[PDB]
Amino acid sequence: GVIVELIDHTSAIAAAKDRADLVERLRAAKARISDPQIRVVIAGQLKQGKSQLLNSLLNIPVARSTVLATVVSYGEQASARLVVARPDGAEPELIEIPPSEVTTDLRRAPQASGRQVLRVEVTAPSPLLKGGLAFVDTPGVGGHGQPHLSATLGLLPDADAMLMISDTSQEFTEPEMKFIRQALEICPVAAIVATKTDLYPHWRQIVDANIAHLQRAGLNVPVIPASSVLRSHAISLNDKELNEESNFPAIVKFLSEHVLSRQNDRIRDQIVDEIRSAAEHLLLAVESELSSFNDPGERERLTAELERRKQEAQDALQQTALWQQVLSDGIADLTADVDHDLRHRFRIIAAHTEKVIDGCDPTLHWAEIGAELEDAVATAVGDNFVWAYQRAEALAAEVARTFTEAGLDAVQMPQIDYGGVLMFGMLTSFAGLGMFNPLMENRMLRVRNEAKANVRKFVDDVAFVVGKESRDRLKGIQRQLRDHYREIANQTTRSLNESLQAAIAAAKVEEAERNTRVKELERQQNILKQVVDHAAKLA
Repeated sequence: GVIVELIDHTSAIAAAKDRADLVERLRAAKARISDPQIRVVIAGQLKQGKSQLLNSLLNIPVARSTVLATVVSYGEQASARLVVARPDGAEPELIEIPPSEVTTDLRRAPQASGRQVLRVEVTAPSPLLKGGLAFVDTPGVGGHGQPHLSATLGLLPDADAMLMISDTSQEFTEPEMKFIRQALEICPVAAIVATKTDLYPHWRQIVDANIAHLQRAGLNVPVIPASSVLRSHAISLNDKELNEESNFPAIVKFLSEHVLSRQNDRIRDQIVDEIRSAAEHLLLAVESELSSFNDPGERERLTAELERRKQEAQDALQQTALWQQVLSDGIADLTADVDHDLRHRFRIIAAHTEKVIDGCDPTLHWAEIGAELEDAVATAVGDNFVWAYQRAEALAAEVARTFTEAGLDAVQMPQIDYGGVLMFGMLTSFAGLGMFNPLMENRMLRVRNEAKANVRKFVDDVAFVVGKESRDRLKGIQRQLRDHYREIANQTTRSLNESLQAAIAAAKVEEAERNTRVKELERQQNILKQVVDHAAKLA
């Protein structure tokens, strides 16, 4: 549309002036708006009907039972790739894979060569996904041998929305409620889908009750009833009649009005700012040369200024640069603080459990004791992760201000006279739910004491496991932010060095060909300004 033409124009200008850095930047911006990747996470516990919901939604059997996070996005032809982790927070690796593989256990897909597979990304030719919606199927959780529901939080920082699937067999359990509040801390745009309305006749009150609950508990989430079963019948008989009846259109409007529409506005704004910034980088050299022509007596101040801003832009690429110091020290600090937070939470949990143990015959309540512990530990991991996420955002925010405070992105004339692979995946704590089940005054003492001891290592082992991922995660964040600002510093360094020589080369021209040169600089200047002002307000 207008933006494409705008991008098109600007890019053309950047290429004739040999600004290869701006063209690629504009190439990335253009790529962002056609493949927006608007990720919507489909969450919820075991047996609630999530996968059937996704299949009924997209009309395609790509979804499945699943053991690995699966991202479904638009592609004319079916295709699939594995997102494979690299050590020490390095950028994950994409590995194409034949579609026949998605059906079974890529957790240890041979192509992965023993590395941890974070997720699978597959394509599907569903008219629903063309606009840029991408659905993240989550593995089975809440069951024996499965992750806790809070493990789903690891998918949300990179998500734009969440659909919380909760079936209508009974009202919300406490774990569902704690998870919803935690999820909203990271991903505010969310909705509850009350599934299986077709199977349970009293489904109605439960939705209202749950709805009550949220308001009473302060959780702002809309509830959308639905039946995947009716939808499936609907495809078959070509009956719209059933579709209003399935209430699936209600799911789409929320996806349209609260997810797709909200995010599209946000994508256009960042791309217009990208166009404006690129144009202004080009304008700097144009107006610097103009000043050198039209105002010869200020060449000293013009060049002295430009030289200063260039060095500062170059020093910003230094190990010692304040923004990089703040970043490096902040990540190191946050890493230690996050581990400290977790172990504080776990210690509180372990202490409670040990008291519980000394209060009964652990051998007569071991299943319930184990269950409470696994839930408490997994929830603490969730609370720790949310806290860590909030602190990382605050740190990232501080580094941006620090960068900005140095004028390392400023390209106005002096007045005189992440496109890489994301690292999001499931959280990890314990091997699985229901899997911690380890081996008169004397019997009781021996038994009670051993359980606790078993409990404290279990708690310690998880802290160990969680801490490594926390560490590599922060390293990944450090890498992404560093790459971002070194790129900007290089562009700014570049734009300032062109402006400097352009001002020098203009002072060597003679009277005969200055006026000819200026006129074309004003034509050029006017064009960028038209572009800048012209696209600045399509905000």
